[PDB]
Amino acid sequence: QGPLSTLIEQIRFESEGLYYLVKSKKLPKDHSGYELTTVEIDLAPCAALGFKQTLSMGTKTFSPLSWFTLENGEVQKKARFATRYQLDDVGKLVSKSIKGDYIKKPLYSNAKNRIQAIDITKESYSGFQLSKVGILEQFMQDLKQAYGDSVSVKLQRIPGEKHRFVSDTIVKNHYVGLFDALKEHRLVICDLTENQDTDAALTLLHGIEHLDINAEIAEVPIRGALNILIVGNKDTYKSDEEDPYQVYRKKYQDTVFQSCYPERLWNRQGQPNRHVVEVLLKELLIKLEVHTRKHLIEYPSGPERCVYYMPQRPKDESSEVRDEPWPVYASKLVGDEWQYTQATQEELEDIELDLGNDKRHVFHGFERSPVIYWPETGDYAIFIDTGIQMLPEFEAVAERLRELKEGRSQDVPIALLAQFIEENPESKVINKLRAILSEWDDVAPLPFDEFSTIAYKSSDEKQFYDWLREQGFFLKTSIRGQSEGFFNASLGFFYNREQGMYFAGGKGSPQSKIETFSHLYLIKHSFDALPEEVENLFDVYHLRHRLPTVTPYPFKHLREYVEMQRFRS
DNA sequence: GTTAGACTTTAAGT
DNA sequence: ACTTAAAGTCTAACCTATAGGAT
DNA sequence: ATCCTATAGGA
Ligand SMILES: [Mg+2]
Repeated sequence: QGPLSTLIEQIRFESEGLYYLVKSKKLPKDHSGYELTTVEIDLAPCAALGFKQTLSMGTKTFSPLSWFTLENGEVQKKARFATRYQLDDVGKLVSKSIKGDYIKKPLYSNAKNRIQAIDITKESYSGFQLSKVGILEQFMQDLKQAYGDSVSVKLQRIPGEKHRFVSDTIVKNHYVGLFDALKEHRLVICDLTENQDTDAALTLLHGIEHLDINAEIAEVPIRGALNILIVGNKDTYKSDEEDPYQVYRKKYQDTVFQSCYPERLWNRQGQPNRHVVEVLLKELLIKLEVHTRKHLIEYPSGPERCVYYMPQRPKDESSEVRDEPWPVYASKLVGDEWQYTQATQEELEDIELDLGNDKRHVFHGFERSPVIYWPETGDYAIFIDTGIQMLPEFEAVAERLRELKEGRSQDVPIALLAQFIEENPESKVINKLRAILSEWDDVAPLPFDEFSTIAYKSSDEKQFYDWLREQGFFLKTSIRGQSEGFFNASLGFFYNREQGMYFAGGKGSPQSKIETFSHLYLIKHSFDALPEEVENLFDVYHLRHRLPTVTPYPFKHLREYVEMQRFRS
């Protein structure tokens, strides 16, 4: 049919939401109890697809409230009621207490513990069973063991037509072209913080230099050139006249600006973080494309006669649910350039009727969605995140992994290794077998760990592991194969122009440790036949960094236009 | 004010 | 007491070995 | 025969 998705075809802490204890951490000194990190499996309504049910996987930390207990024995007022859940011994079959001090809040104010989605790192079923896909696999198998096929949940696959994969070579070429485009423009870094003792400017310059891009450090920001400012945190300053950010950015209006904190330029291990450099550079490129109203790299072709509208949220107060008409900014492709203007009241009066039923994605609220419109016929196109998560085919991956664990449970006899050495004298795997047999002793068999010097890469190694498999010793196998395709719906650009629906994801090969699910996007329309060039609007690989994108390319350009207006009007 | 996208905790609406 | 949207946190943004097809 | 370029399994 196509890729898998959380949309539903047919319909353990024991409450609303099925918690699966994943991780436990011990508290610091002078405290008792364990912090819990948990995964929730729940069935929820859909906002974007006709109230058809959806699956939801979500981290729900549980902490002890003895952490919050004061020195005098009193307990802090932060949510001191109505939340009582605790664990017993095993991660399932637990209990609570209506006056229990073990709550759903984290250890701190708004700390967000997070859990991986898929883990097949050493293709270990134990590491797999501690990720969201693994928890969902456990959920399905527990439901199956509990009820037979009487109670079953069937994720609705997506009708798939145009599944445009992307390789690491294509994205690598896209970014070498991108940074080649940046080579034409002057780039400046300036550190403006108080008592510049952190030397973050040197680290950022050295990070840029390894992408072969020239940058020069100066004392103060320079007009005309692309600027990077290391300024302190936003809340460090109290007055907007003394904050270097936005005084240097309202002093100069027609100048491209990117700014950074010091702390962001280093990782946990102390080496430079080289991703920050790339994101800064490509974001400056996008802002420059916005600012000169052209394209510095070849974007695809947009649909003809289309217009892209996008609101912006004021810096004002309640109007309770932003009911007051926001400014709305429009973008059009005209010849060799783009036009960005503000949408007048007459245009939006026409639009709110021509868009009609689907007006309320552009108006009435926060997060007002950009929408394409067509002057010629009043047909339009809306791109909305549906809340649907799309999953790699978990049941097959777990079916493979359980058999891998069963195979590695046995120890290979010396007799089989001797037979394999005798019967295949020209294979390259023999030398490692002879060495590991000489290191071993002829009485006891070899466990799997001493095979760790032998990998499932070469063709003779593949033959060796298949030959071990025919004897019942299923040591290693193939899981992330493109030809066999279990880890799709997490890879590459997808497209269904009959229904506009799409998603993005990883590039090239799946990773053993992937921790986010892609989201399916819906293009609501009044069309009978959607324009073909809606394919082209987001076959671009640098909005999301080094990845396929879920939002059309003119929308980000319009948004970086809008954000550039805070210091002009 | 690394960013987009996904994601989780908190706060406002009911 | 429950709901849902708004506010805010946070992690990846791969890497290298092997076979195969082309020249 | 040899060098590049997909395939995907380890760090
Ligand atoms: Mg920004």
